[PDB]
Amino acid sequence: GAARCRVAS
Amino acid sequence: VKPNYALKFTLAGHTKAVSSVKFSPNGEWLASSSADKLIKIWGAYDGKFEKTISGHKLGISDVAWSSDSNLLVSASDDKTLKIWDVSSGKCLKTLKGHSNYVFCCNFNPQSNLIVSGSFDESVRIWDVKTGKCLKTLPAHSDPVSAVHFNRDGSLIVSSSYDGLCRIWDTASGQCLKTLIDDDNPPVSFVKFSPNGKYILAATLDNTLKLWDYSKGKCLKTYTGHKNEKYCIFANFSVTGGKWIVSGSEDNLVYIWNLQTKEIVQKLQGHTDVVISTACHPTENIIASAALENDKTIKLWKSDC
Repeated sequence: GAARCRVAS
Repeated sequence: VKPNYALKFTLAGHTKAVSSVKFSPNGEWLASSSADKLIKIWGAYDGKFEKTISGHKLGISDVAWSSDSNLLVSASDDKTLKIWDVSSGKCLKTLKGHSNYVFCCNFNPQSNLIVSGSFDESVRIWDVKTGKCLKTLPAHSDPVSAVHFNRDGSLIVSSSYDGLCRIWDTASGQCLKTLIDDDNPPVSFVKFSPNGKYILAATLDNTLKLWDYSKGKCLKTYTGHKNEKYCIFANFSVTGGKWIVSGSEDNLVYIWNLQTKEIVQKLQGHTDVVISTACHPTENIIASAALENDKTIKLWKSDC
């Protein structure tokens, strides 16, 4: 994936 | 006066979520980056697929054009940035030195520098010609969500999940200003206004704010959309009426009147979070792009 397409964990 | 943006094209081809779309300064192209590790180039006016640019080993969160429309820079989970020649598709330089995901990037107007922000909490300034890192700013205490040069390149604005926006002197790397606001919710996006006097900042409390960073005063707020989770791009639309444009986590594009802050249009048709929007430099055209359940780019056109 890509960081921008994920939520903060 | 309200716009009448209508869907004209849907651009398929990315195999994972889009991360961002940007129009080339000369208006000819749209560049898209995706979690699928690829950049794609499209005709800005007809959506015609033009080419695929590859080489990053992990997904890409951001992509930006040089002022002459000839180069791109991309920011990837593989901890590098890449500088690409658009006409040939070749990777001209790989920018190494971040220790975690690179999240955001931008050229300065001169296009001899690149600014980047990363999960490693740093902002880096890179020499375009050599690909070398000129400066590492300990900019923030959490991931850097956005970085943008001002209109003459003397300033950089950065935003972070630490709740801060910071203005930096490009030449020295020194911090000129820290903007804090309320209880400092994560700042998910920032950019300068076209005249350089303001910054538009998104926070993960469903809010956009127009700031005179020069005085530290919030001039406008834009609300009614959903933004609690993702770093969604916002824009100034200046080709017709003066709008603010943003994606939203309810799958819509929102358009606000800049002065009155009223919503003037909501663009429906994406089937997932609209992670990214861009405004065409000369025509009333919006590009929008969405996450995993959609993976498409849409081009919308308006009479004003």
